[PDB]
Amino acid sequence: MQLFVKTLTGKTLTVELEPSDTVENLKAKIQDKEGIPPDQQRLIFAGKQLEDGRTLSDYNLQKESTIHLVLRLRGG
Repeated sequence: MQLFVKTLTGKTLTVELEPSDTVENLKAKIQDKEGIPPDQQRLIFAGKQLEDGRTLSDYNLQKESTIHLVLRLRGG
Protein backbone atom coordinates (compact mmCIF):
# COMPACT_ATOMS: atom_id res chain seq x y z
CA MET A 1 0.00 0.00 0.00
CA GLN A 2 0.93 3.69 -0.16
CA LEU A 3 1.81 5.89 2.81
CA PHE A 4 2.14 9.68 2.99
CA VAL A 5 4.80 11.30 5.17
CA LYS A 6 5.58 14.91 6.07
CA THR A 7 8.51 16.69 7.72
CA LEU A 8 9.22 20.11 9.23
CA THR A 9 9.09 21.58 5.73
CA GLY A 10 5.57 20.53 4.78
CA LYS A 11 6.87 18.21 2.07
CA THR A 12 4.64 15.20 1.40
CA LEU A 13 6.32 11.90 0.54
CA THR A 14 4.91 8.69 -0.95
CA VAL A 15 6.31 5.26 -0.09
CA GLU A 16 5.14 1.70 -0.71
CA LEU A 17 5.05 -0.51 2.39
CA GLU A 18 2.94 -3.47 3.51
CA PRO A 19 1.09 -3.76 6.86
CA SER A 20 3.45 -6.63 7.65
CA ASP A 21 6.58 -4.49 7.31
CA THR A 22 8.15 -3.07 10.47
CA VAL A 23 9.08 0.49 11.42
CA GLU A 24 12.73 -0.38 10.80
CA ASN A 25 11.87 -1.08 7.16
CA LEU A 26 9.97 2.19 6.84
CA LYS A 27 13.03 4.09 8.04
CA ALA A 28 15.08 2.30 5.39
CA LYS A 29 12.77 3.75 2.75
CA ILE A 30 13.34 7.21 4.20
CA GLN A 31 17.06 6.56 3.81
CA ASP A 32 16.78 5.21 0.26
CA LYS A 33 14.72 8.26 -0.73
CA GLU A 34 15.48 11.22 1.54
CA GLY A 35 18.62 9.65 2.98
CA ILE A 36 17.71 10.18 6.62
CA PRO A 37 18.96 7.92 9.46
CA PRO A 38 16.39 5.69 11.23
CA ASP A 39 17.14 7.10 14.68
CA GLN A 40 16.88 10.55 13.09
CA GLN A 41 13.23 10.10 12.12
CA ARG A 42 10.37 10.55 14.59
CA LEU A 43 7.12 9.10 13.25
CA ILE A 44 4.27 10.44 15.38
CA PHE A 45 1.10 8.97 13.89
CA ALA A 46 -2.05 10.30 15.56
CA GLY A 47 0.26 11.60 18.26
CA LYS A 48 1.87 8.25 19.04
CA GLN A 49 5.51 7.60 18.15
CA LEU A 50 6.22 4.41 16.21
CA GLU A 51 8.74 2.04 17.81
CA ASP A 52 11.53 0.59 15.67
CA GLY A 53 10.60 -3.07 15.46
CA ARG A 54 6.80 -2.96 15.25
CA THR A 55 4.68 -3.71 12.19
CA LEU A 56 2.40 -1.10 10.62
CA SER A 57 -0.46 -3.51 11.30
CA ASP A 58 0.55 -3.41 14.97
CA TYR A 59 -0.47 0.25 15.16
CA ASN A 60 -3.26 1.34 12.82
CA LEU A 61 -1.81 2.38 9.46
CA GLN A 62 -4.43 2.46 6.70
CA LYS A 63 -4.11 2.78 2.92
CA GLU A 64 -2.53 6.17 2.21
CA SER A 65 -2.21 7.69 5.68
CA THR A 66 -0.41 10.71 7.13
CA ILE A 67 2.46 10.76 9.62
CA HIS A 68 4.48 13.61 11.12
CA LEU A 69 8.22 12.98 10.77
CA VAL A 70 10.19 15.19 13.16
CA LEU A 71 13.95 15.15 13.74
CA ARG A 72 15.18 13.74 17.05
CA LEU A 73 14.91 16.55 19.60
CA ARG A 74 17.51 16.90 22.35
CA GLY A 75 16.73 14.93 25.50
CA GLY A 76 16.52 11.26 24.62
